[PDB]
Amino acid sequence: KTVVVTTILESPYVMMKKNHEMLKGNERYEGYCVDLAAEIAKHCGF
Repeated sequence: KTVVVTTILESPYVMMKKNHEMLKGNERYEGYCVDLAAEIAKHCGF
């Protein structure tokens, strides 16, 4: 089950990347929580 991570658009936690229109998936977003997500997912394995 590719986990569903919900988050809110609030700088600088989760923001729309510069060229977000030319990107898709998780690459569209950037911020504190965006990085925190990858870290949590790495230690929890998912």
